[PDB]
Amino acid sequence: RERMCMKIEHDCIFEVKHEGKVTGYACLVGDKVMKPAHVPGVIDNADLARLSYKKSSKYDLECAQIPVAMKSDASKYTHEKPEGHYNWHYGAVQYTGGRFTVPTGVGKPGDSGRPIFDNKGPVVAIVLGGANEGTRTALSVVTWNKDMVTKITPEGTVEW
Amino acid sequence: RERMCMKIEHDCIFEVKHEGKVTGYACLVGDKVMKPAHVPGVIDNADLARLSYKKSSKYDLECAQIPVAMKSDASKYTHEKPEGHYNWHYGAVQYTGGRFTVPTGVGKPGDSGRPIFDNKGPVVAIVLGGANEGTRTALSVVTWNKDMVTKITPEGTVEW
Amino acid sequence: RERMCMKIEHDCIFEVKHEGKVTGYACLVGDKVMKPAHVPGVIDNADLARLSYKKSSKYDLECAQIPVAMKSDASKYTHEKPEGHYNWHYGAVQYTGGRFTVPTGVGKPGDSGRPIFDNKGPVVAIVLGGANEGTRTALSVVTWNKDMVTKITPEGTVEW
Repeated sequence: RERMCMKIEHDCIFEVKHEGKVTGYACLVGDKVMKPAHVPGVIDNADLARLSYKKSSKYDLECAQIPVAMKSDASKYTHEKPEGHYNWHYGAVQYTGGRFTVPTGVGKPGDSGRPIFDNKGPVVAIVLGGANEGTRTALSVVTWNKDMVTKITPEGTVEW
Repeated sequence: RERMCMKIEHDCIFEVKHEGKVTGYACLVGDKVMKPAHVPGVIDNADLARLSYKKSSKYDLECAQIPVAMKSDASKYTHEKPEGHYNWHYGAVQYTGGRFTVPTGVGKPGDSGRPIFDNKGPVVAIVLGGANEGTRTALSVVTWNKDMVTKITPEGTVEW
Repeated sequence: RERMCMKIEHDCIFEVKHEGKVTGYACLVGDKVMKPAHVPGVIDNADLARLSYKKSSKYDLECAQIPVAMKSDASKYTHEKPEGHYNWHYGAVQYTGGRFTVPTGVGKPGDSGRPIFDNKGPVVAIVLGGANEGTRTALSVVTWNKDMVTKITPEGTVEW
């Protein structure tokens, strides 16, 4: 379950810096580069911080377009999502009923920006923060239609 | 052929930066530090960018004088040059008739600033850009007399 | 490397005294006796301090002519100097490019007047003081043409 995943984040993860102290993460998906605008900071690369950004606080997301040099270094993606096992940086996640789950407390504050996958390779979606549960946690993810983006935010959460 | 060369560039090569993106290279020869002024940028060191520079666009070169701290870290050099085999960062180069040669396409744009040697150790000269040939390439080098510097530029070249 | 050198300075070295305290050295070369006039003092011999002296502070040197008694006790000398290994009182010195070198700090203040040799026997030249380097030191020597004497003094030195 880890033998397919591990190569990907080495290709596709930058993170953010503010005052020489990492806090968030950043991804590069498809054609547009991604940042969850909740955390303050600057990306840890020389040039592409010089870029245009389009912000709406209604979703708390942020994109820009990748310049043509490292454009061929992003993952694949789709919208087809039957229920079943899926995977991430700290194990395997289950999903059904419009509800994502993983057991208790294996995520921390200071950890936004973690993409989540399938088995057969494309990237799926992207996490925000957590919510108390008793046993198996609630998530906070933004995702896609065939055509549109959408937030879902269940009750009783904390914004990481 | 590489067992004598490899230690040298680790001692004697800095390169240039502009917007956190390397493009050229820089050498330190004898008493005066060298830069081919074709490429824009700043050297990748703290202090010696604070230096005086003397520019003539007639040659497209640039020098300054090395401050006394790391003055004993430059190579040796001479002007005596019979025809025969010589060497560089990507192999062995042949020279005769005032004409330098190496086979096809093993050099790229974004590669100015590569010094070239002899067998017995001193540095010889310094490259600028390329020219199409069919099989074995033409070069673009500036070099030395007993007393003077000189450019040679054969027909049908591209300034790297 | 020391098996040829050692007999020579016993034949050819007097030193200077001032207030019963040695500070410099003195040589006897060819036809004219030599003293670097930087240091004050008197030579440590009875008679030849009674001699004529010709001084120019432009070079900071001093000569006189040897009286005929111990005239046959001076070394040999020449001006032919290809680059290569040479030798002195504290080891072996390297020379090229008009630049003499030896590694760090094996010379002190209070040490002017040390002649330097070849392999095959004649004396070559004569030292003045030092200069900081990082690793392998800079020298301060006066030397000869076919016909003329000449000083060379690189930047950032201290007169021993």
